[PDB]
Amino acid sequence: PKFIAVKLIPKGPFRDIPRADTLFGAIGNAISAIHGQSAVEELVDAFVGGARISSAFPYSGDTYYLPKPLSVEPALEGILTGLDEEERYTTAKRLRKAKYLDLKNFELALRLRPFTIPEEIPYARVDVPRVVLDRVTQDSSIYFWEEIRFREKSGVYFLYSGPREVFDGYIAPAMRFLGDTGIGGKSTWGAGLFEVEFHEMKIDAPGSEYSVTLSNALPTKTPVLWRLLRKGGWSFGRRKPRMTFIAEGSIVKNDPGGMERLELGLSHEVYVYGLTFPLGVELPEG
Amino acid sequence: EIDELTALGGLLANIGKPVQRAGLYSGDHSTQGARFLRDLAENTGRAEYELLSLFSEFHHKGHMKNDELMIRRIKELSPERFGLTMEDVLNALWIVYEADNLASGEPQASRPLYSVFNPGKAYPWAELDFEKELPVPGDVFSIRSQDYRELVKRLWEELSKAKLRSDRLLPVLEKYLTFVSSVTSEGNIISLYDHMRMTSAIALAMLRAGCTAEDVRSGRCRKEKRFLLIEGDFSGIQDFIYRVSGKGTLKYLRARSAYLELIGWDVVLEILSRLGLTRANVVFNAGGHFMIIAQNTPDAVKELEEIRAKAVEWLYREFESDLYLAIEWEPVSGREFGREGGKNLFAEARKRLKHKLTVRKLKRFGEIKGLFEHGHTERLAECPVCGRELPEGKLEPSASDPETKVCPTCNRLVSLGGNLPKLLGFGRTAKNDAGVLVEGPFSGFVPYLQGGRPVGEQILVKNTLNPGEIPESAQFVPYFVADYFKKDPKGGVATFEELSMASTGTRRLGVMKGDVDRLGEFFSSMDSPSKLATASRFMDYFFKGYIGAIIEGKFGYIIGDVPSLRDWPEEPDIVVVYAGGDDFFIVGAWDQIFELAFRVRRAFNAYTGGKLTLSVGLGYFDERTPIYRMADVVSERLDTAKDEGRNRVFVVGRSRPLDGKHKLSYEWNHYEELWRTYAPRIYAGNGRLKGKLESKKGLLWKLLEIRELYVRDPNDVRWAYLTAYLLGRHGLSDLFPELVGIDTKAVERKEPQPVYWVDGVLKIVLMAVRR
Amino acid sequence: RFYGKIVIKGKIKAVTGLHIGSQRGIDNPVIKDPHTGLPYIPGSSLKGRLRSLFEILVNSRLGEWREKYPSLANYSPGSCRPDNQENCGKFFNRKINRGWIHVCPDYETALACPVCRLFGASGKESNFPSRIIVRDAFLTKEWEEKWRAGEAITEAKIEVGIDRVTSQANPRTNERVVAGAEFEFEIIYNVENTTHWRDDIKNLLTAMALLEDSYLGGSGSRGYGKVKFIFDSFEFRPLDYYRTGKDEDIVSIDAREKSVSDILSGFDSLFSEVEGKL
Amino acid sequence: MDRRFYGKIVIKGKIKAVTGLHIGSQREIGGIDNPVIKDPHTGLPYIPGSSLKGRLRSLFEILVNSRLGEWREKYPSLANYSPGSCRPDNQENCGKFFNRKINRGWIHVCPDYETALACPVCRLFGASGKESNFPSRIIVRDAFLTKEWEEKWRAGEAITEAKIEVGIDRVTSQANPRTNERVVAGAEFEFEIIYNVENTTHWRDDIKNLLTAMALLEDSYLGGSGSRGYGKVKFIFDSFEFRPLDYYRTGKDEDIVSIDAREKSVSDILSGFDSLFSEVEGKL
Amino acid sequence: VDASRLFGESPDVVGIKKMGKQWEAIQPYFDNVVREAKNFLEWSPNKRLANAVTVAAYLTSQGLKTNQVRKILDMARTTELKVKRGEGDIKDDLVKMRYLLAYTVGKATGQSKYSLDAFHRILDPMLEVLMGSPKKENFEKFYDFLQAVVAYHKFFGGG
RNA sequence: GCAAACCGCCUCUGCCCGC
RNA sequence: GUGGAAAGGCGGGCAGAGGCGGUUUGC
Ligand SMILES: Nc1ncnc2c1ncn2[C@@H]1O[C@H](COP(=O)(O)OP(=O)(O)NP(=O)(O)O)[C@@H](O)[C@H]1O
Ligand SMILES: Nc1ncnc2c1ncn2[C@@H]1O[C@H](COP(=O)(O)OP(=O)(O)NP(=O)(O)O)[C@@H](O)[C@H]1O
Ligand SMILES: [Mn+2]
Ligand SMILES: [Mn+2]
Ligand SMILES: [Mn+2]
Ligand SMILES: [Zn+2]
Ligand SMILES: [Zn+2]
Ligand SMILES: [Zn+2]
Repeated sequence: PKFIAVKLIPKGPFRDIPRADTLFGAIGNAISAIHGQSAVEELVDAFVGGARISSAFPYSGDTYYLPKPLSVEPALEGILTGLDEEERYTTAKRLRKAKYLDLKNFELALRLRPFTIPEEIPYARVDVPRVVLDRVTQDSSIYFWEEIRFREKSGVYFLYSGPREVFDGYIAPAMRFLGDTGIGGKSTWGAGLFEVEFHEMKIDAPGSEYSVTLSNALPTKTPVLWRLLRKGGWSFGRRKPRMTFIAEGSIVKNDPGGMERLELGLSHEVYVYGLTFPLGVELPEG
Repeated sequence: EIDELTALGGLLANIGKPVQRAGLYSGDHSTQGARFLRDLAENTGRAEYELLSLFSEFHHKGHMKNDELMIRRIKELSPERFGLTMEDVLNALWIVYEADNLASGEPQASRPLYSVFNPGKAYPWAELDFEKELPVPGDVFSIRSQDYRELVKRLWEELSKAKLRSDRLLPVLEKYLTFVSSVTSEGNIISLYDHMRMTSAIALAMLRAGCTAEDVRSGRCRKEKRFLLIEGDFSGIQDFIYRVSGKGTLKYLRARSAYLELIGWDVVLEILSRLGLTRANVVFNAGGHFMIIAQNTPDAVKELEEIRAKAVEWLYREFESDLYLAIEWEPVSGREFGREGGKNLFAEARKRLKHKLTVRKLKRFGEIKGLFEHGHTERLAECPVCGRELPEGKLEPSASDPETKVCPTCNRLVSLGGNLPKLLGFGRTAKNDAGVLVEGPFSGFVPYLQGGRPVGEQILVKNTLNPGEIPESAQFVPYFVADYFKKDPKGGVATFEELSMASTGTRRLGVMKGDVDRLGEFFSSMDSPSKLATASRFMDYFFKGYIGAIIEGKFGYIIGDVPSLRDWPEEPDIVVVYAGGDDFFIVGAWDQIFELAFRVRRAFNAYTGGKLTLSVGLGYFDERTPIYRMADVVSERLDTAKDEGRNRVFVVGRSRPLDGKHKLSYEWNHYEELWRTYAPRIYAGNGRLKGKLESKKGLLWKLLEIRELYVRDPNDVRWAYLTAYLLGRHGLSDLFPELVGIDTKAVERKEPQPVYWVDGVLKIVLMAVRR
Repeated sequence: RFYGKIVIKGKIKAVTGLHIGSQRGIDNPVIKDPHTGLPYIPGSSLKGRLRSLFEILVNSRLGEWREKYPSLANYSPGSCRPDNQENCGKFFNRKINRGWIHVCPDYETALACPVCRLFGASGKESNFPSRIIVRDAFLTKEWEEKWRAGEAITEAKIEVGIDRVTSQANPRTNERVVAGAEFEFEIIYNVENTTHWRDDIKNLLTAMALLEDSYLGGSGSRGYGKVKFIFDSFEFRPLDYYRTGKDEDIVSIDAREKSVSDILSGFDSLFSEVEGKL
Repeated sequence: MDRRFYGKIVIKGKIKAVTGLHIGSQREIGGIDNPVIKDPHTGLPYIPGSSLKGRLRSLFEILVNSRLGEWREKYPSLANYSPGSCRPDNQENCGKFFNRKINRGWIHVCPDYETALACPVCRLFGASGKESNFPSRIIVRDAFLTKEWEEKWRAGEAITEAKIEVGIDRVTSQANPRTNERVVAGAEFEFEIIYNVENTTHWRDDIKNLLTAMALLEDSYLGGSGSRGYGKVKFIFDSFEFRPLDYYRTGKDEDIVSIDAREKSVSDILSGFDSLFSEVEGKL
Repeated sequence: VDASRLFGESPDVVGIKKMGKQWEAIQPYFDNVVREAKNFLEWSPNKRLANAVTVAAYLTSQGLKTNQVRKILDMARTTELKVKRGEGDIKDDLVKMRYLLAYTVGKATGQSKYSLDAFHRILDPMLEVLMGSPKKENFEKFYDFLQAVVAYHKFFGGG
């Protein structure tokens, strides 16, 4: 299908690669700031009756990375039959352990074909040490803070499916506001800042009854193959309870998920983005 | 009972082999094995050794002919003195006879146990006492009859003072008959214990399955799925233990590994004491991964699904989707254990079962039914140590600082962390008893201290095979664990801030993590359950038992000389967080972690016969970095030295050019050759440099800046003449002579310069002088 | 509520050498880009040095700003280190691990304080965010092209320690940036209230005036500071800009102006269009 | 406890090397042995802040060491010090005046905040310490060449030279030559010392104690082998200025300026100190 | 044995350090082959380091006092300071470099004639190429060669 | 009639202290 | 309606001590 790849060209270090629940929390804070309360409810009603966003994924110089589907670990004997047993063991061990794939290798992994891993991940989790100084006696107090430091041409992006007037009215004004404020982390240290470019991605996904999620989904029925992701963030100082997401790459079957509202004692109601970004996939016998 | 007499039948039937190698009677050891048990029943014994001499006399098919020579001896030897029947005692001999062939699938010499890693190298006979003796597979020597005469003498002493019971005779046979070969042939690598531990496993699982003497005589028990291979693995161990914040300085984090192993034994012993099995049915239990041969009855399949249900639903309540236990089973038959034709059938049934462990870890908590359903729960907070979401009101003040509100399952581990010196194991009893610190999925564990009487129906004792002060109606489960730790001037475990203040040089923490490589391919060469049980204890005993005997400073000629900064002390400040399975995780002072990485791996090169290797990751950190970050880096650095030529040990965080030619991990034989040349010219011993180089470190510190011009681009040759000038005016033309000129052959071989591989010999010696 | 984002751009000129350590062949390294090895000035090291200089400025004028700013009546000049309790009557009320730092504990008190309104507070059931965003100042492209051309950007300076009696020398090495290196800084003020935004710019430009006569990072008292701000352009980025993307923001022009020419010598003369749109 | 701010007394002027200057570094392939330090950007020598702030501290610690019965009635925490060093007994803190082992040397640095608040040395140059750490009040910046010695460098004049010295063996009358680069005599640098006014009670003394160490520096040497000719520094002051607290808030030139552009460093500590700093006392 | 120990790029850097009439012609014909390399901008590769090992080995057997070469070594130093955004024309100073180079051989009298003979023989055909030349290029290859002569001068025992 | 023999570095130090 | 809000890798430290561009006789 034809999507809209919203590239994020970083102006500093991130705190984590963003996810779909903390992009919709960031977009909803943007629309509540530049439009108001009456447009956030129109925004939540647009993801229910229409299409949705995916998680954020890295890239490196027009090489768009996408997560490895979980459809290939039971297949992994049949994927690599044409390789000799002196290296077929360790080929499948680095292939089961992998996290991202290229845009060509993702389209091969959807069809259960032999594919390869990338050699260079576009970022690093570095530990920059900070300090806390007394204002009178200059007394140090070291603590450790971790960042995501990208490379020269690299960054992060997410995908969008849906109608265009929802994008051009809500998501496209939100990403220009969210480029000058941050996406998570210590944004007062200039962390979560970026520039934005809107492009066109086309993915060859086969047609089947199964599909893979490219976002955190919060499923309603039980999915087929999944990978649990137990998180829950913060909301205007109030804490969200931890919730059982599934990570991107998990396999669902005719499952749309659902955005769950929360109370938290605020004036408004807080929605947690529980929608899925489906692309078709081929499975083995279970 | 026929149940306790079948398990003690196959376990005590191949005894009589070590008295044949010693020569106490006329041969054909089925004859001598009868006259060894029957001799034991006379002097200080009961009349059940009189009947257990039937199992050691009617196998190898040399007496069971015409179905009437068995009756004439079992008629006068009366089973009526115990409760057995003429039909029943004759039924159990056919079960032990068939189980002898299902564990082997196959003379008159005296030939040692050959090594399971090299069949051309053999073990000398030793004791399994984990002191002073690393059995290195050396040259094949025929073991003398004077050594088997002393084997039987120590065994005769121990069988008399031990209760005739399956949990008491298994640690007796594991001490003495570990390094004795089962069948004396050329290149036989099956131990005698592991052939008796796995004959009594198959024999009891045939009795529980319901097959009788005509199901053995007609071959009905083979080619029919009457067996069942249980296999279970914990998933999430790296996220379970090390993912804790900057609290619990190495007493808590060492008690996380001891409490996870208690969860492992609380599921394994729950299967055995509920399907009717013994501990011989455990094929192995090594590193959160176990394997049990059981029976294929619908009463057992119905009960394993209830053990799997209660264990998973316990784990989700306690550990909020941080740790999962996938348990699977695959029905196999009698022909499935042995190699048929040329196609291995036991490795095929192990790959059918390993595929069911893979597809179940991708469905991580499916048997919960409240997993993906939300629920409004109010007023929750997190533990400051491990970060688990608990409803507050269940939080409570700790014992370190009463302001920190920690969860109750981490005040039980700080207390348990303080008792690890004063602990000889655990006692496994019911949940609602007194004295229970920690609770498993099925049973609560009490601390069995140094002095006192234990409580519990099953008493786990650590690092010994001797039931010292255990009651005679309790079950003895011996388990091994690498328990070396540095102590403070008090009795407890040392600290991250106390280990790193005795390092000869700058202050860093030394964290190593390493595992055996391509080991699952080695376990596919096993084609019988006894050969799997032999290969999976010897690799397990290296990390359980033969890693404390390295840090104690033994193995002098076998290890030899290693890259050492200071000489190896009597008290190394080294803490073994975990060792077991195939991996270890060891923290300590960074100047003795570095030596021990080349001292463990040299000892692993001689433990196996050179055919298996290690691969070690290494990092050097700050004390105040939390251990969830000092584990995620070294695990990345362990994998960095593993997606390469695989024999490689990472040493230090090194910068390298972005061309793809350069690799971050030294190979083991490469770096050890680079120590024999480069160290006796710039280093003398115990933290000090050589002569004519004292207080001349401005050479060596700026020498790395010469190497950093090579890291930016190897296309420049500017490092070649800058090396020759800085060595020139100091008069050091002899020191480092192959660093001034480029290597013409190396570019033809497409390999890096010798200025690239000189960083990790300089940078270790630089920071191990005061820095 | 949101009105716009005043964007401050320019250059950082290291007139003397610059040390911001990391503690990881020089015995004291400076921080570096993990991929290229270029040094940079952080945002934490530049925000916390603007806040430290401005908290001492407010500490000396607690009794003199009592009527422009409320919630300075709750504080006394000095620290809470002798009387070892947090949020006491003195001014440096919050202890983090060993040092005492002025952080207001409430939303309605940090909204009246001049420090915590701009630099942000933490609170208990308050959590007042900050309004400025301080980006990491990387090297300009004039100085990366000098880096690609084989020049050095960080030197190695060897100080010493000398006995007053026997004159025994004890040297160490300190890596610091070559004096002259241009950077590119960036500060984004967030206009939440349209009444007190002149005060938050005149306080932010005050802490830059203090920082030009103070030092940034490193030894400093031995001459490892001497920062100098060279502004390039100001922006306003109004609420109409973010809705539709049409580029009609208010651009104030200071191509080569100081931090003293911008604070009163131009503050009405440059922000007159900014004040007209409120 | 109670760190405040009133202004920053900025002392400017020009370092005048009357004899040849030498501040060395460690080792370029061809060049003079024992090189003078150089700016890596412009390729010119300079004077560090460390070689000037520590040298002013070293001349002033010895002058306080020689008077521990005249400053102590005016300065507390000098009853804790008896003149001498801790070189015999290898403890950090005892009754001797030089109470820190830096790595092998003994330098008077006070161990606590409130002890260093009353020391005449450590209130000005600052201190370190466990659990309490008094920072400095003067900052000394690196002194580069003036504007009229960039032009002489561009014209082609030698900013340095190469004096060759010989260590003569006494008995055999044997030579042993070596070279020493030195900045040529008459070359002129530009110093920068900024006293940070934190208390208005005691700044009269801290300006006089700073000018005391400067007057000892025009009588002593600065860097290199100054007992063999390589010192003889001379201060030429340009502008004593005050920079009050209202300067950094407004931005107009509200700074009090004392003008002594052609005076001597001993002619500022001379009686007339309270006349040149009369308008500064009217602002506190 | 002398020409066999002097291979293409780098036969032995420490082998020639332990080693009169052997390389009296083998190095000098290679110094004449270095004199045959008139184009200084002809070998970006290892050949500059390959020549300068053989260049500085023929001169370390003779005297070649570095303190007399420092008048030229500081002449290449102060003009490299003019490379770093100072000037664009070293044409008025390479002639001054060649003026002092005639003053270099014109002052050293005694046993330092054959040392200063090859020091006059190698640099000056490359400097004539440097007469009507750019200075950002064809001089960087000269000055990296000029650094490599003095760098192996100390390594083989000079000073 | 005027210069050449030798001498071009020697020996001390090299990160402490605090979170 | 953002795993968020707040947090300077910092305080103190002279590249310094010692040293005549010199003597020996002729080729
Ligand atoms: N108590 C323990 N403490 C520390 N490490 C342990 C302990 N028990 C087992 N281990 C080791 O921890 C390793 C990591 O296990 P695990 O988290 O399952 O990784 P993994 O098996 O490769 N991932 P998965 O394929 O999902 O099971 C195991 O291979 C064991 O060797
Ligand atoms: N002593 C042991 N006996 C039996 N099985 C074991 C033992 N130790 C580890 N295992 C299991 O064997 C497998 C080894 O997995 P792993 O640690 O990934 O090594 P590997 O498969 O050989 N690949 P590598 O990373 O190169 O070691 C895991 O399933 C372990 O649980
Ligand atoms: Mn596992
Ligand atoms: Mn392994
Ligand atoms: Mn492993
Ligand atoms: Zn906890
Ligand atoms: Zn405040
Ligand atoms: Zn003092």
